Amino acid sequence: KGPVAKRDVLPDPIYNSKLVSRLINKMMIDGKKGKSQTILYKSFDIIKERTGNDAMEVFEQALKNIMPVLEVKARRVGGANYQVPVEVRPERRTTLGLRWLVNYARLRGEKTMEERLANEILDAANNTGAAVKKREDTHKMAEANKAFA
Amino acid sequence: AKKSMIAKQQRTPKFKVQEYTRCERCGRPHSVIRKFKLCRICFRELAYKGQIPGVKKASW
Amino acid sequence: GQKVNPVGLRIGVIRDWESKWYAGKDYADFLHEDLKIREYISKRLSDASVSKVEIERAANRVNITIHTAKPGMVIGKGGSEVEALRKALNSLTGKRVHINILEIKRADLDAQLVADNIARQLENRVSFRRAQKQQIQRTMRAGAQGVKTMVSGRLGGADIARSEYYSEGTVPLHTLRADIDYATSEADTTYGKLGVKVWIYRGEVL
RNA sequence: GGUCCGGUAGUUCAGUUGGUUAGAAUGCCUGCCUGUCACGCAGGAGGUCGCGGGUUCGAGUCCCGUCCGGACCGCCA
RNA sequence: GGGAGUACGGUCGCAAGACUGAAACUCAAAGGAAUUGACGGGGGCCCGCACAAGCGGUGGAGCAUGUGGUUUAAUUCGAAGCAACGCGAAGAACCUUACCAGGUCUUGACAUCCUCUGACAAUCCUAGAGAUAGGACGUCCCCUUCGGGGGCAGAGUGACAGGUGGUGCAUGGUUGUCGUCAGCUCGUGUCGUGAGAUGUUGGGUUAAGUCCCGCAACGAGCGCAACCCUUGAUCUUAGUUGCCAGCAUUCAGUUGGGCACUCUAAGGUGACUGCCGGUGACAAACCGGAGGAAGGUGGGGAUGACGUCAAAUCAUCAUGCCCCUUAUGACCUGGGCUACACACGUGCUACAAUGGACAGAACAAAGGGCAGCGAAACCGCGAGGUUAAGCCAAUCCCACAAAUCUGUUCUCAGUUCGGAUCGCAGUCUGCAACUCGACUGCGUGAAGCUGGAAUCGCUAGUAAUCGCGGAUCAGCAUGCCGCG
Repeated sequence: KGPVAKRDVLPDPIYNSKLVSRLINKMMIDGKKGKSQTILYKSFDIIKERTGNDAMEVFEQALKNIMPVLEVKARRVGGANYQVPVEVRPERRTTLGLRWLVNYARLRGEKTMEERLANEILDAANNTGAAVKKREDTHKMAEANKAFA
Repeated sequence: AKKSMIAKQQRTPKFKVQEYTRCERCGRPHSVIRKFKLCRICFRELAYKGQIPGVKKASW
Repeated sequence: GQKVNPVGLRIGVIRDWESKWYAGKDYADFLHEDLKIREYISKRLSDASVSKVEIERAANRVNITIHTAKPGMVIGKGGSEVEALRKALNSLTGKRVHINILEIKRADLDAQLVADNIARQLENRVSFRRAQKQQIQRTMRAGAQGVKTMVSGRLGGADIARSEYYSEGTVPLHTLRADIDYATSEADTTYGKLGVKVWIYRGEVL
């Protein structure tokens, strides 16, 4: 017991734009180094071709469109199993958004991983992703059960 | 029936395969160590008692 | 189950192997040879009490020292029996042997001799209370820092075995800096088998 | 003795009408839960239709007869 | 104490019932108050991958292994919730092996003695698994004032020997478990009468009965921590079978040189809330900094208290009973311990394009090696075969690490996935590969397209994946142990 938190895999400290930050480090939650970073770079590029503008710009726009603010937790009080919504801490927010990004990136089912993640970047920059769908799902269900607190 | 078979162990059989190893201090046929020709329980007894001039209890 | 043996734990860090020699590619038969020679002295000199024996293999000619104080009669007019036992040893080991005897002062606080003693009056049918109690007071009169004695088996009550102990002073088995000396002896009586264990704490080692 | 009813998984009832599919609880078996047992949770099989005969491409279910039970009636002197 | 405020009989009552009130029979207790424990779907605090937060799994499939059930001549025994079930067994073709079928023997597989021959069996032919039958050196040593003794067997005999023949509920010696939990107790003294209490409770604090302050307790012990090992940073010593820095020369430190550096391994130095600031009564501590390789027991290991499970082990040991010597004791061969309608567990491998195939490029640690490791080279497609160098090893060998990265191809399917099971031909080992070993080249190619109810492990070099050693060992490892 006792809340702890820790840094992991942060890039070089000075002049850390997020594009060089995730160019040299960051995200990489696919497995091991090697066939996790190469593929991420390829996905990142196949969207500069698709939309001729900044890859990291549309990437954090996609992340922003994925960003939730409400998440519900269950409770044992009462024999009806009520569920209570709470505000999401920002670290939980970013890791959970990135988690859904990667899981329906591998779930969305195209012929290969780089175009899968590329189409996921496009479909999260625009609001037509499965992750955007479930984001609004938990948002509206939290708004539905928000009466409890 | 234990001790007829250890007599079978020292006196030689007819083929080079049949020399199954044994520990003669305590006659277990299983789990002897070639470095000492000695099996587990009677190894551990004299090991804690002091012999086998270089054995110490490991910790790393 | 039980503890580990204190002296088995302390082998090599505080304790000697009492087999200080080295063999390589002859380790095996050398080793079982130290076992049967120890057996020979153990059941030959059981009358005059022996605790431990150190074996040296200088130039493969075996060399022996034997401890404890009651073999002061072995050293004495029994130089003849010293020679005879040594002739039997060279009869057993091929390459000959040379033996020495070391007197022990305060033989009361040596674990092997204590355990052999308790086994002896347990065979002689004194009560285990009396045996343990006079022995423990004798050791801590001798100057031991702390002594705990064990007994287990059919302690008169043949229908159910149990265990009994008495101890005072300090017996820090958990401290490895401590000097401990452990014995076990097996007292045989008409009731079956009676187990004796004893260990002695004799101050720490700086 | 006459008339009318029904005869279905081990048990109890649907299907028996739809001539053209044999089902539902319970029981039983296996797995899960429990310290164990019971509850509770996942899975699964079974009958081939009281019997015999006849019609039809095809009868559980149509039509006779046999057997088993049940209901009703067996009255006037 | 029940029987029982029941039966009977009276007395009231409208009635329900009320009052009065036995016995037979039966039990050896029932009770009151208090103590210590345990428990509570009682309360107050605290911890532990205990749950949460996640990650990867099992059960869905095949295969390996253990177990149950069934069967057999026997499927040798023991293990049974955690805390039995890749468990003894760190390796079953005979052996192991105990079990079964058959063929055998009886002072005996074997030990101590007795009495004789006295040194003795070996070795090859005949039937032949034992073992018998006859020959061949065949029963032949050493000390011996050479009389006779000793060793070292043979023959014969009687005391005896042998029991994995049961009993962990007779046992010793062992081991797991709660639990690495912070508890467990004692001397002396008080209080109660006694059971017992106080110490060990209260306030605060800690990983901790850790510590501080209180307090009829004062102390002490087993505990806890430290002391040990290893891993982290550095100094000195010593530079070869290691290192290559400045040098010169090579295919390569290879050499010529040299311990500089790495490293080796000894001796050391270092971390102790040490210091600062703050909180806290100033106490104990707590919080944050500076330093520091390391900071609050740095990490990990070893280390298992009193006890609990009448836990297990009569398979190391041993009174106790029982087994016989015309057998529960020996010998031998063959079989069995590997069976198979099913179930359970633990593992391995897959279901695929974060992939598969093909080519290339690399980068570890830790061990082992003499009836052993066995180099290079040659042969063979390959398992391997042949002559063989070196190494008892910081020289030599095992020994080409894999995952990884770069490129080409495959193009989403039961597939260039997956390899199950089979047929054929071989390799090694071993007297021997059928029951019943492993490996190779072939051909064939299974189910399986992420798995119900459920359920498990895991707080960072961890999980998850990747290979590599060792033991056991003729040959056999998906298991175990350890390494990066």
